[PDB]
Amino acid sequence: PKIHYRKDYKPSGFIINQVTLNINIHDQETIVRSVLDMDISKHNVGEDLVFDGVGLKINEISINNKKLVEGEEYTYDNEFLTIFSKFVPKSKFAFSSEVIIHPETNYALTGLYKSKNIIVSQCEATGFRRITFFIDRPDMMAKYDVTVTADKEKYPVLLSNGDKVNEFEIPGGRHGARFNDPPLKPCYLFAVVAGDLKHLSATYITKYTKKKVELYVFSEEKYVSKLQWALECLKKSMAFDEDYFGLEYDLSRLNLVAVSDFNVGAMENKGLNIFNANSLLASKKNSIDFSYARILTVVGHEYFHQYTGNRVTLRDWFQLTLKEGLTVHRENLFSEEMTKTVTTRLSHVDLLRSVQFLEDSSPLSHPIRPESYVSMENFYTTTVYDKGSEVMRMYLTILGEEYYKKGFDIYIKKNDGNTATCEDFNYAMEQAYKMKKADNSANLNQYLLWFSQSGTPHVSFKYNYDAEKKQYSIHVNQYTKPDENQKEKKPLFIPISVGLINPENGKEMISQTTLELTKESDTFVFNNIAVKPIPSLFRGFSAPVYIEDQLTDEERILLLKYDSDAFVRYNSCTNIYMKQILMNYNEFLKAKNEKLESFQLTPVNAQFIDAIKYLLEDPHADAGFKSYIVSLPQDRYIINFVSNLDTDVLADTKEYIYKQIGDKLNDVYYKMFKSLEAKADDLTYFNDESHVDFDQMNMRTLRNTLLSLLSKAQYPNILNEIIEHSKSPYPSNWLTSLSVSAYFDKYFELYDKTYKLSKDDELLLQEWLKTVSRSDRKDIYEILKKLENEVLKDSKNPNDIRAVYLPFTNNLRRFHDISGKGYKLIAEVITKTDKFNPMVATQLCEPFKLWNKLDTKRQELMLNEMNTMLQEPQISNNLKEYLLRLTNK
Ligand SMILES: CC(C)(C)C(=O)N[C@@H](C(=O)NO)c1ccc(-c2cc(F)c(F)c(F)c2)cc1
Ligand SMILES: [Mg+2]
Ligand SMILES: [Zn+2]
Repeated sequence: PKIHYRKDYKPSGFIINQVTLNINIHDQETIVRSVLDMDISKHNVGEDLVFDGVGLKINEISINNKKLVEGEEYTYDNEFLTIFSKFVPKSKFAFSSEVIIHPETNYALTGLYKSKNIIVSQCEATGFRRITFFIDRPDMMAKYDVTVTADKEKYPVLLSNGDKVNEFEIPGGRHGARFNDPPLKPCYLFAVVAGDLKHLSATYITKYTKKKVELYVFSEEKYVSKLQWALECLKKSMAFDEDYFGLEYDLSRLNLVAVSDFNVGAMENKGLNIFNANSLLASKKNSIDFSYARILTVVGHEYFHQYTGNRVTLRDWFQLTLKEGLTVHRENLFSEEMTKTVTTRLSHVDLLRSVQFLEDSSPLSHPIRPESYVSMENFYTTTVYDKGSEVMRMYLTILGEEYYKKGFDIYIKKNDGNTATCEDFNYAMEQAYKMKKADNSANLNQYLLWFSQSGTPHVSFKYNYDAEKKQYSIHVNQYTKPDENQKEKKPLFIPISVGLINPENGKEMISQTTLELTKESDTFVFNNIAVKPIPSLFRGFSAPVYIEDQLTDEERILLLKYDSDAFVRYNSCTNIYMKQILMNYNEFLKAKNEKLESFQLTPVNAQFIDAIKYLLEDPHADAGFKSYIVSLPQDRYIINFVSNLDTDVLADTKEYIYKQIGDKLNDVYYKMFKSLEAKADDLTYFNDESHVDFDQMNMRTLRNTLLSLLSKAQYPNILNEIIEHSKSPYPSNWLTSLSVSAYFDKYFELYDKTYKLSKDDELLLQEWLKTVSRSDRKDIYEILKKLENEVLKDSKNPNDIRAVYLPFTNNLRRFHDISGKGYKLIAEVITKTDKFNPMVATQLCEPFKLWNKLDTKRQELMLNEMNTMLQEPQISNNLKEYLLRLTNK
């Protein structure tokens, strides 16, 4: 198994200047003819000409129109085509080939494949070589001239990159289209689509040069009514890159296409963005609320790639975070501007500190720019993407908006049309840094450690206040735990956005201030501080770190009530919860270990419960923020703080804490649940797909969160509310009615009701599956078996498989059943899936990522299932590599 090392990058000895493709689609085969106009580079040392080509059936290959003979002049081993140097020309030459591929049986959804009745490609990262021979790496930039032919009745819509320059009829009911794309691109941005597509379209006029851009959004005919929000999001995206970054679109046309079968969310193929249907299609009748932010972010994300990925592209795959981290950052700026709700930023922090922190403390831990890889399909991680985004966002925190924009524009102007590396970006940011600090001596060399060093830093604090001197000190320390990537961790450049709150009146005591911590520790002193403050630390979550604020719960409560920063308020609440959770966990653990007949639990802080009531009852407070404060921290966030975590003991801890708070606040919950109804469920704009109200959706989030808390608690007659809720027109509401009914004898009645509502929309049925999957049911194993037999069957649709199984894996009490049966079940599904889609099989491994964090029995149970998977004769390269790394082999 070949391991690629970042330090080993060398340019190719060859050049590919022009690609000319003919893709002839038939029912039982697709014939691909390719002419590559090639040259010898300055790096050439007379080596063999080696192409990537995977699973290709050779009809013929030729050099300069002379047929090549297998054995004597070339060998093919189903992975590499080797042409021995003596037969390779020494100047400009043409290589051509004709191969047969089979998209119809291509269930791995990489290269060219059939999704329902759409033919579609996915070439990132190294899928182009599954379509035809190539030197399949992003620094091999070429021009593309692509002709697609197909049966006209089945595939009336033909798309590829660039301009459609010809359309023509073909004998036998076929029909062709030629696309010429003169600008250079890497092959992973190639795409082709064929199908009976229906569309919505609009014309966009760019801000500055007033270019007319045609916008098309496509789906299968059945779901053409679900395309409108995507189109609006695209317009929004274009406007944002114009307004914030001063960047306009450069092509005449942009196509977005939804397909039912897709490994991930979407792909940024130049002029032809291809989407998982669940990340493009929605309507208010047939989608839950979450779809609207999802489509906004994914449409935005692929649009922002047009600059950060497509126009400035990657030298090599080790630079992945340079396009992914930066594009997620651009997408997050966009989404925060469009939603105007503080929960948007909170939700990204929530995701980072739960999923990515777990990854960063697991045996899979890697820096955002790794030093090596075996499987590229395993490289697309929350670390590379979301920690990557936070590292890109820190530049903005450090520079401030004006100098950030200057630096970003330096980066684009300098590297537009070329490949780039993480260093090129840091260099651009550094120029701005020099300007901001006003001396050419300032530099960001230390900042590069954010790209190379793995692990989450820990930042802790001590405070001192001299009342007579009016002098306040914040002493700060940073620490990263050694891991397999660095024995010795170095101090990072950590920007700490801070405020100082006067606890007597809640006012700000200093102006906007960002502490630049560049050492292992430092002491920051503030003069003319009139009274002892409460520090508001890492406002906006200003660095991706473990914050150890060393504040009392009294101080945290004061911040939660009166601080100006949504993240610090939410974090203060989070920290109060975590202290409570750790304390009760240990009390429950000791009672278990010592087999106590009786014991005491520390109650939840009453002043904390009082503050929650206060915020909940404040008519001016944010609905989304409210739903965060009544929710305990995610299980995967909690596990970062506990060794040998016993999941049962944690389930008992959560239970006690929720019951403590509900025993005091349920009447408040109920009252709010009722009074929120009118605005939350307002139907005024239900038939206007262009009208999306994120505040109103947050109000429904709060109601559905409250209803969940009231149902678990068996609040008097809450079942009445549940039943009425099931009649709501909003799927967020009537699907919530299914999951909260788990605690009642009406569960299977709502099961059937909601199934009948969901079954005729592919995506809605997937949301139904998720709802069932995450239901808090004692008979959840029997229910999963029912889904398998009645609904899922032998679907190879990744959306179906992920919907049935992943939410169940977050069932703390049941997935982690001490028999190991949940581990057994998921491993069976992974092995089954790995036979046809190794990438999705590896995604289904996610629950095992925390295996060495659990109590020793469950470690052993998980490890056994992983070793059983590893011993499957037919295990994919993807899955083997992943489990080998995960189990420290
Ligand atoms: C949901 C997110 C936004 C994280 C997503 O869909 N990411 C894709 C992306 O960044 N789009 O711009 C994405 C796209 C392709 C791949 C990808 C990588 C491979 F190696 C494959 F084989 C493949 F099929 C897809 C992974 C993630
Ligand atoms: Mg289907
Ligand atoms: Zn991306």
